[PDB]
Amino acid sequence: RALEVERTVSLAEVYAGLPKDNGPFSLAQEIDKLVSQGSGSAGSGNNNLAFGAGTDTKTSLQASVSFADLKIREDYPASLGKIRRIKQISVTLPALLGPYQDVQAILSYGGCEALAVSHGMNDSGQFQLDFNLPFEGIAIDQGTLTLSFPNASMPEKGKQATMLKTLNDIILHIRYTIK
Amino acid sequence: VSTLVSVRRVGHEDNNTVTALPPLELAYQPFEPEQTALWQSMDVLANFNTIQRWQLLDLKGEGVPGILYQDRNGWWYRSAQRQAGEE
Repeated sequence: RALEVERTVSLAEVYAGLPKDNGPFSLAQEIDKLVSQGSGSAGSGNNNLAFGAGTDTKTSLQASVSFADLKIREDYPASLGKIRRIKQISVTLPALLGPYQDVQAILSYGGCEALAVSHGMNDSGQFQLDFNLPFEGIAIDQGTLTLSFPNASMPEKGKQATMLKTLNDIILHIRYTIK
Repeated sequence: VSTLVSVRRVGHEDNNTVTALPPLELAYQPFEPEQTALWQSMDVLANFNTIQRWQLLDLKGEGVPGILYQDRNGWWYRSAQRQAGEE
């Protein structure tokens, strides 16, 4: 009684394809800029790459993306269904980790609102992903979805400061329905 | 392998002597891997792994193996090239 659709979002492709005056940038060349120095920003709005503002997240590199700027609602005609809700989001960090290495990353949204990345290879949060209540209420055209890498500052000498410099992309595997 | 290392033309006189030319002698590149075996660190191949989806093979033809990582959506390649530095 639904139309189950998968969508892939490459965040380096999204950040490079921002309009001018919205600050397009390379994700691979602006992560090791922000990791090397203390703080900074990359782009503006919700498609920005910066550090966390609050306490205990000052050393956390947050790569945020907007949902309406992805324009997922244009992938299919509106005649199929005007309701388009997220079913499941998984993260892939391509070629980053070995077989015995780990990444710490939190994929949140502004319970079932956050997600911890561990291996980054079609990685959901869960130890077993069963479709047998993840993400009821989340529309594809509103909100922002950020990914926080803790300890990602090299002047504070955190782990994953050297590891995030060898980062190629950030891939999000959004699954959604068209009911 | 047997390698032909010396060719010589010899004539024999009837008074039991030898008329000989100086020999054409040939030398071959040796395989002495017990002495010349050198170990070198390989930091070029960072995060290469046969447990994950990496491969030493050559796409693009080109005769020298590259490094291919393949996800289910995109493929990442490292073509072999020339160091401009020293040798």
